[PDB]
Formats: sequence, structure tokens, C-alpha cells
Amino acid sequence: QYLLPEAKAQDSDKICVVINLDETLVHSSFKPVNNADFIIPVEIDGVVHQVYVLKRPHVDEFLQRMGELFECVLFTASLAKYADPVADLLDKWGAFRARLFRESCVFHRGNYVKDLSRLGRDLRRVLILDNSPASYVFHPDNAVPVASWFDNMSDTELHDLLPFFEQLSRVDDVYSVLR
Amino acid sequence: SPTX
Ligand SMILES: [Mg+2]
Repeated sequence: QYLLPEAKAQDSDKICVVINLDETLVHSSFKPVNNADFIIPVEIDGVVHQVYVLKRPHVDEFLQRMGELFECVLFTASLAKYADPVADLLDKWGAFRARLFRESCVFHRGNYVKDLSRLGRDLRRVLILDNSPASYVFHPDNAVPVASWFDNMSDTELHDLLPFFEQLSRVDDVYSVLR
Repeated sequence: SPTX
């Protein structure tokens, strides 16, 4: 079996973009901060800890638009007890057609890899957006790299990436551009 | 860590 079911019909003809969570769209920590966009309770061995989450700038603009252009899929090496609530709060527009977490990654050479082969899509019509090149080692030609984000409220990288994505959204074969 |  594959990780995703068939694309639902309005998505059939779209490129499938796999999008990472931490350091890509948000940055989270257990260290209290005052300006967290979200605070999430996470239970670890019977103790409830608080996770403070900051939104990367332009994340809302970015997701709303990607959600129109692609079949967007959340794929993260983090556990659902963290990632799933954050996606609930982050994803106002329903951009994410599916969510995959740590158990859907492949553990390989000490790293949790996003094995794009396991989605069940044509890789000529798959992209991955992930801040950590280790996450896509099996498919480095499917990637749009993006810098790691932590707290720079000046970051404009998700904004500045939209034009590139618009123009990818049109093509038949993503490799025709990334090679 | 439950994150990354
Ligand atoms: Mg990450």
C-alpha cells in the first residue's frame, strides 16, 4: 500500500507538493516565549508539556495559494501529537489534503527520510519543500530547497517563493526544471 | 523530541 489514496478528482491533474512543518512553516520550542502564535499541550509519559509555536512570515498567504495550485500534503518527521494540532491551527484554508508524520517516514542512516516513492504519485508531478536536505536524499531532484527558519520576523522567503511555484504549477514534468 |  501507498501512503496516500488516489487524488480526489479536482486534484488529479495537479502536481502534489509535499510540505514540511518545523523550520519550514513554523518553529517551535519548549522554552517559554511571549509572542507564540500557538501554544500546544503535548503529553510525554504522563506529563503535559507546553510547546510554543511561531509562524513563519507570509505562511498564511503561502498556504492559501499553494492550496489552490497543488494537492498539498503535510509530511513531517515529528509526531502527530505535536504536528496534528499545529496543522489544525495553522491550516485555516484546508490546503492540506493529507498529513503524514514520523511513522510514515523511513528511518535510514540515523535520519528520518521522506521517501516520495511511497506517496503513490508520479514523481514527474511531485515536489518536496523541506528545509533539511537530509529529508529528501532519495529524491534530491524533486526538491525546492528552503532556508531553515527559527525566529527572523524579517524572513520573506515563503513570499518570494510563490512566483517560482506558480510557474512550476503549469509544467508537465517538474524535472524539466530541476533536472 | 515529538518535534523534528
Ligand atoms: Mg523541518
